[PDB]
Amino acid sequence: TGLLDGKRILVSGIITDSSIAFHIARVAQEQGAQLVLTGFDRLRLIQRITDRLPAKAPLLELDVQNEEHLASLAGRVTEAIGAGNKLDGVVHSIGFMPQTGMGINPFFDAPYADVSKGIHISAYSYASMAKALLPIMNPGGSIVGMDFDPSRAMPAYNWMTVAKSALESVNRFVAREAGKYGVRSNLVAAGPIRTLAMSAIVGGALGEEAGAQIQLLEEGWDQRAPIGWNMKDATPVAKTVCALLSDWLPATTGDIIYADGGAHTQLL
Repeated sequence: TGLLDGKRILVSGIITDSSIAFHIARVAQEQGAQLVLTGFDRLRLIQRITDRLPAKAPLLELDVQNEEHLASLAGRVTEAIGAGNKLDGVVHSIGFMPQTGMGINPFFDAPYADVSKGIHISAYSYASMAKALLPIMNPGGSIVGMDFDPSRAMPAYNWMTVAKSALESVNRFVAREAGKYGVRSNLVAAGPIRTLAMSAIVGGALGEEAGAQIQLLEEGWDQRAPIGWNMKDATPVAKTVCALLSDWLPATTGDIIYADGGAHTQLL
């Protein structure tokens, strides 16, 4: 039976059925986890999407930029899972960068307000979610966030790369706080995944140069990866998250696990 059996896990970041978060939730549920889901803004759409998951699960609202949503999140979760119960797991699968700081726009022409909003949502929110939810987490529990390796610069990704560099630093401090509760904190640095958003870029929505750049990155990724890399398949990364959520990596924290086919270990 299941890898996450009898675990209570909060999963953020579902927006479509091609969301990495969607697959994380699916696999987790397939593995016996009992879930609490969170969503931003488009709650009617999200509710419809999440009905396509294997099992029923409460959907709660969370705009990570809303100080009231965060302050109330713990109480609202406890209500959904029942009093006298706590969370074993939390999944941060949230990211955003205005098109001004990421894509076709030059690196220098991103105005700070846009940059700041992206860091807020993509990095700081990892800390604020942890603050909100640690008091209602069990020992042995696990917090997991989604990363994209920012240790080297690349075209297009631009300020989102900077946000991921920030998020990695954030995760190391959150581990310090999380350790006090017997709770681990880690990032999964995933390889490129064809989300709906990504698929549109590949199809030319951000121009032919941008479409060409993403296509070079993907082809080179699969080449470099010793076991290959399938941009269309989010399942291997979801399993990696489930692994970190499980009891089978109990000594790992403040750390980054790479679900990228080994590509980052190879120059070419």
